[PDB]
Amino acid sequence: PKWIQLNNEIMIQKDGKFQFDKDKEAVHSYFVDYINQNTVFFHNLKEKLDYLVENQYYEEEFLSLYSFEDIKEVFKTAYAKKFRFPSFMSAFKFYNDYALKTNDKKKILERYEDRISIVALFFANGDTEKAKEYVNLMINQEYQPSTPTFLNAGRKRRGELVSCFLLEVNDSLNDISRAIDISMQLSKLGGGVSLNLSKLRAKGEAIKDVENATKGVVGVMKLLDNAFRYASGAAYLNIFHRDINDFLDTKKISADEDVRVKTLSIGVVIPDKFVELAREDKAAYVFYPHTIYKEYGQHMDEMDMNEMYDKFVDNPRVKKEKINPRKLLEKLAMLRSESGYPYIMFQDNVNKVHANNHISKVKFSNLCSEVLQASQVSSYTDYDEEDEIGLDISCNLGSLNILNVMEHKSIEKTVKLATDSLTHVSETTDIRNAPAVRRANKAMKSIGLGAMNLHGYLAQNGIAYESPEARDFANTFFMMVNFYSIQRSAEIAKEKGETFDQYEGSTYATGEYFDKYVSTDFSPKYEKIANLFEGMHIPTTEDWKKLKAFVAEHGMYHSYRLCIAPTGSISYVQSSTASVMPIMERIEERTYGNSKTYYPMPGLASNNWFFYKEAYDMDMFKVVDMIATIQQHIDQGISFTLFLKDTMTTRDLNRIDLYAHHRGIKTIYYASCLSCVV
Amino acid sequence: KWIQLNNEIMIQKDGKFQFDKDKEAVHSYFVDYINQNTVFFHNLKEKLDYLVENQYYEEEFLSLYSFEDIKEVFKTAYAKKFRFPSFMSAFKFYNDYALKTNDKKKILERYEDRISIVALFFANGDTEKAKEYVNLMINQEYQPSTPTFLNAGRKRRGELVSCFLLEVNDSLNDISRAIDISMQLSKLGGGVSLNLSKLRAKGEAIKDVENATKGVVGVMKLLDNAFRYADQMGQRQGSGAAYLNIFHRDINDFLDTKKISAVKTLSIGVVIPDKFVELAREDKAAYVFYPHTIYKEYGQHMDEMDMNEMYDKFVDNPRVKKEKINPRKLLEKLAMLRSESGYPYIMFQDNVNKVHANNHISKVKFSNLCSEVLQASQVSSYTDYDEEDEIGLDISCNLGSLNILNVMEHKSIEKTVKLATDSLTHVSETTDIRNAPAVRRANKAMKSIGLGAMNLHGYLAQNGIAYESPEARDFANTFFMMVNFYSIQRSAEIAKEKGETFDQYEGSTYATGEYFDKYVSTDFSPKYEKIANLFEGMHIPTTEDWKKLKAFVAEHGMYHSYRLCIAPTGSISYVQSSTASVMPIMERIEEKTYYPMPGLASNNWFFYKEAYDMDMFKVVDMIATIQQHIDQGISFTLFLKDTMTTRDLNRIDLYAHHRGIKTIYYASCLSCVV
Ligand SMILES: Cc1cn([C@H]2C[C@H](O)[C@@H](COP(=O)(O)OP(=O)(O)OP(=O)(O)O)O2)c(=O)[nH]c1=O
Ligand SMILES: Cc1cn([C@H]2C[C@H](O)[C@@H](COP(=O)(O)OP(=O)(O)OP(=O)(O)O)O2)c(=O)[nH]c1=O
Ligand SMILES: Nc1ncnc2c1ncn2[C@@H]1O[C@H](COP(=O)(O)OP(=O)(O)O)[C@@H](O)[C@H]1O
Ligand SMILES: Nc1ncnc2c1ncn2[C@@H]1O[C@H](COP(=O)(O)OP(=O)(O)O)[C@@H](O)[C@H]1O
Ligand SMILES: [Mg+2]
Ligand SMILES: [Mg+2]
Repeated sequence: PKWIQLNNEIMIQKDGKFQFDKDKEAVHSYFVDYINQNTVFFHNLKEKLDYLVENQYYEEEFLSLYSFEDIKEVFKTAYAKKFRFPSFMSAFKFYNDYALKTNDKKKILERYEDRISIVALFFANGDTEKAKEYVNLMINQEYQPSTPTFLNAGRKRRGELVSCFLLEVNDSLNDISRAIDISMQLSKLGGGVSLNLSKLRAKGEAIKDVENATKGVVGVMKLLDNAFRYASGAAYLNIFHRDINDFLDTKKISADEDVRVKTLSIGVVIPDKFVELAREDKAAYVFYPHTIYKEYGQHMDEMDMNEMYDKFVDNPRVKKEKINPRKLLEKLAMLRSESGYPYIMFQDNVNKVHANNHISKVKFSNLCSEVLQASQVSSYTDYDEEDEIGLDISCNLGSLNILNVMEHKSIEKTVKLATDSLTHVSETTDIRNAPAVRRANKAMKSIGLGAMNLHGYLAQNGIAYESPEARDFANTFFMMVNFYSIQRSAEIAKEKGETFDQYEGSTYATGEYFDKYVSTDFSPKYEKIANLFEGMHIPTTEDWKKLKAFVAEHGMYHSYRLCIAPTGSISYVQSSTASVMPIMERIEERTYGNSKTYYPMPGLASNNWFFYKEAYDMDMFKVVDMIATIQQHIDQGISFTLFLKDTMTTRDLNRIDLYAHHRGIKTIYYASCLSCVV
Repeated sequence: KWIQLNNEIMIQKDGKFQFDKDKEAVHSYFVDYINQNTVFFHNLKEKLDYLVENQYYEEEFLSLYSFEDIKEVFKTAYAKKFRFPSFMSAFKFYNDYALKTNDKKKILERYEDRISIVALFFANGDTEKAKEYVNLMINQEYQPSTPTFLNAGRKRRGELVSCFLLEVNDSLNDISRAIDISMQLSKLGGGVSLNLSKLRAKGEAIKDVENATKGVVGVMKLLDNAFRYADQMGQRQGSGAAYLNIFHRDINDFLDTKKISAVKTLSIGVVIPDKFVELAREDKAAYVFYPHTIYKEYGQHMDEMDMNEMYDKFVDNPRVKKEKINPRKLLEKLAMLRSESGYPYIMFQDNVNKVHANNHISKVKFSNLCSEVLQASQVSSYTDYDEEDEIGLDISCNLGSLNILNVMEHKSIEKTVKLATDSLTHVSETTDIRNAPAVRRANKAMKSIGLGAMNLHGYLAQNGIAYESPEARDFANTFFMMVNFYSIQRSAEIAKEKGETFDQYEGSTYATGEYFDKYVSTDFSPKYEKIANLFEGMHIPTTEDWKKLKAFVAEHGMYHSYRLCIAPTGSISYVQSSTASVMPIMERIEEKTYYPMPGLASNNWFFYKEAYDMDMFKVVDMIATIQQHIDQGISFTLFLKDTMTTRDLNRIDLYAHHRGIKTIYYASCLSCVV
């Protein structure tokens, strides 16, 4: 092939440097000589849209809200910008993973600008003017909806626009069977399911009269394992659950094969009491949760372990087991070193700053440890009896492109317009066969707006990832994202005239959420960073006082608004570095069918090679500082992968773990998440 | 000590075994042990109050009787000084049935106590019927099934039925529900058999996407883990079964999950209609079908259509997808797999439905864990969460067996079957199982019971009759004809007493009269004079009697959709001092504890011929002769010698099929035995 030959000329050194400028000709040799030759061209858009509608690719019910004169302008608004892919891989990933091919998969029916216009039309819901705003937002590459939303919007044979779910499992056979079903019902829809197993009683607990008969959390994982294989799942366990060790032992590569679940990623929920016990090397006790329920009438998973730990240890009716917390903490380091996960969640770093503890304290997370929301377990009763439908969690995700948002000075416009997009995706998803998910989506209206291209933007403006100026930039940037996200949530609250259920008891309504912003200023401390926000207003401490009073009068429409998820193949389309993380490689080498493909990180030039420092060469404690400073202005979580070298002892890894907990990190794991990325 | 007396049976003296030494061993078991470990009470009231106050017995059923009556019923049980004739007969009762204390260190319940509580539970307040129930069980004329006999009248009660049959529809919603129902029933200690014949095969379409289904095998693996999770909370009872019609495309992959060199704890059954046998006999190629392509074409499930009428049409319809296989190879494959695993249970579907009375409800499509219950069923449709489901008809097995020997000793064929039918009817009306809607609906609508029999070989050998003789079949033909006669009569008597009939009875062959064509034209009085003399003092119904019963049923209807089925007899066969079910005995003495067959002496040693020495073709003749008068099925285990080729095994299958055998397999079923 020809376009491959031009891309590989990057590695052919000329004058002592790589031929980065050879990728522009490789992507040019890709649009010519292939994809332009394989687009079944139409004479007019009307001929184009009618074929796509008559032959049943696009849904008809949403084009029916627009007059055709408007649809042509929206499509004209997309091509109006002469958009050119800067890299070969950036166009390769779109026209192979996103563009709509024909049913016989031999012709390209959709190009960029087509996907964007259809998506924009779907978002606007009939508003021709907003559909053009959505086009410009995505064609300037300021905002990028998640893969399930970007790919499946407006199509027939629709995959759900949500592809990430969190379930609560109650402690009964009835609830386990339902959780098995809901997992398959959601898995077939292309979504990832993460289940909290901490309310299930441990191995060797009682079943009514018989005293030693429960198979524990492990047995339910084997049921869930087969269920996901039939139709990527995850299971979180609180670290004080007795089965925590057997929970971790199903993921050793050397597992007994008869107990090894193979399609379940695992997560571990750790409250502060465990960190304190590990720090002082004294013996710790894990508990049989049903003895807690039998005694206190409440789920151990719903009580404050920081207040109840000593009481459980001293209650003789509570059954306990002695463990070594340092050995268990080192063990979490090895399994993460061996599988990337268990995803670690510092439970009290989430709820210290949680706005909706009146609904519930956050108890677990999703497949990549970014979604952190309240939840209430259901109780699916017998057949003839009514069930109690609680609140599960749905992940409506999307990320801004930090680079292009700064180039266009559109922090307010992009965040507020993206919020409308996520709110529309939430109101259009109506999932059946998963009742607690469905009830929670209409009641909580939670969205997850993220960001990407932090490292690419910093390296393209002469700023190092580990530098104090970088942290100073992120501190101001995400403070503005949080500002306008809250502002848009309150603006939507008055337009619609309602708030998310039980908002009256949130810290948004009581004002506690704004204590930090009305007392502390977040304008950049370095003048070099201040010059980056030229031409756009930095909200002052007086602005936050005004927003707090405005929210106090009209309320919030969303219970949760921001979360920073990983960016899968779409990061290539956006010509962006992955998520808010540092880059792993300056140039990537991938083997796609008898051909070597090279993709230098976006914007990588010979004059910024120093600034594209690879993550494995970085100080992970300084990386923790960066993620902690961003988490200050993210109400949910941030997917954080530690990039570790092989030559690190178990004391070095726990020192990084303990440090992250100290700085207030909510979630962490090392470096399956396909359904739950942007 | 009592073991030393029992083992003295095998110390041969005078050239023979010491069979009368078991009489002394059982005496040495009641003294020096169980009397030393039986909680003595001063009065019956002190006993009954302790058992009720300390929450062993339920109070709500003893509250229907005045204590003067309860004392009389208990007095009626001890009135017959009942003694176990063998050591094992009492050993199995006081270890598997008698109610021990909560700490398992003392025996709170003896025989006559268990019999009376069960009898009191059955009669539901009728003191006089409670005495009839006592006499019936203390004479050992009838024996309720293990789940009914063990758990009756207790607190923290286990279900009186422990055997279920499920239909599975072809959707994810229905598979999830079937997974749940299997676990919901297994935790209750029951065995559940699921019909998988409506599930689409591997490589069929899921809506738009082509070649995307995992087939029945993937559903078997989900059910497999489901039974392993819910094992009755530590009772080692992960007993499930899965049936597949042989014309299902996945039939080969279905059988391959049970090869030792491969899912475990899932028994399999194969439903074979006449068309498949015909194709194999004439060495013609056979076609298996993708069931969903049949559904898309004809709107009906392939499992609900007549393959003998539709086969050629299926083969010719180009919109129906088929696959060619060798039926001769598949029969040999069924022969070896049965020889190595006991199952696949084989069901000759057309031998079941030829004589089925309720084909208007459905043709029988599968069976239970041991191939005895054969009843109509209708698939449910478990829809989405916010939509209402459609509840079809599953199957429940309320089992019980009469003791053929003692029924002949008491000349009580009519009294026992009618009274046992009353007991099984009460079990059906007191079982209200939640988490299994179609099971619950069908039990109230169909009211199907399964009365069996045991001690057929033990009775024949104690009257100088060989199992393989024509006189044995002549006895079996006449005896079970009477069971079927008085069972139908009692079923019609209850229909008139209660004034109602089982749902859609009006369209059964009982109502149209076709059911009685054989009995009103052909006589079933014994042909051999030796056999006729055994029924002295008892009336053998003539063709004129059947005419009267047929007209009586036509006016009052039938209360039970199904009445008779001969299930295996588990550990309770020891308590009844009886040979297992209607099968021949496998060994004269079992092995350390030794148990000689009931009544086995040196003067009838010839008649206690061991089953592996018998001609299985003659055994088929015996089972075919009984099946004439059983409306459901008979659990039939072939007893095969090692020196039998896979071609020898197929000859037995085809013969049994020709002779009208309904179900067959080689030689677990614990939840579905009596
Ligand atoms: C969802 C799913 C179904 N199946 C099987 C199980 C059922 O036997 C069969 C029917 O599934 P259904 O749940 O009925 O699927 P559907 O109703 O969306 O589509 P259709 O119009 O074809 O009915 O497909 C799988 O094998 N894997 C799967 O992931
Ligand atoms: C039925 C059953 C349950 N379990 C486990 C799953 C659940 O986590 C736990 C609770 O089962 P449950 O369905 O709640 O049992 P129960 O309600 O009859 O009794 P209890 O009053 O104790 O709730 O037991 C098994 O491990 N094996 C089994 O067979
Ligand atoms: N970098 C690019 N990104 C996207 N499409 C491109 C690119 N370069 C060329 N094309 C495709 O080729 C067409 C124009 O071809 P070409 O002569 O290479 O470029 P231009 O006319 O912009 O100078 C565009 O309309 C588009 O379909
Ligand atoms: N074979 C047996 N079957 C049943 N009960 C027996 C048997 N042997 C002994 N018993 C029990 O042990 C008690 C003691 O028996 P024993 O005194 O020898 O005979 P009996 O009471 O008939 O004169 C009996 O009353 C009975 O409760
Ligand atoms: Mg419970
Ligand atoms: Mg369907």
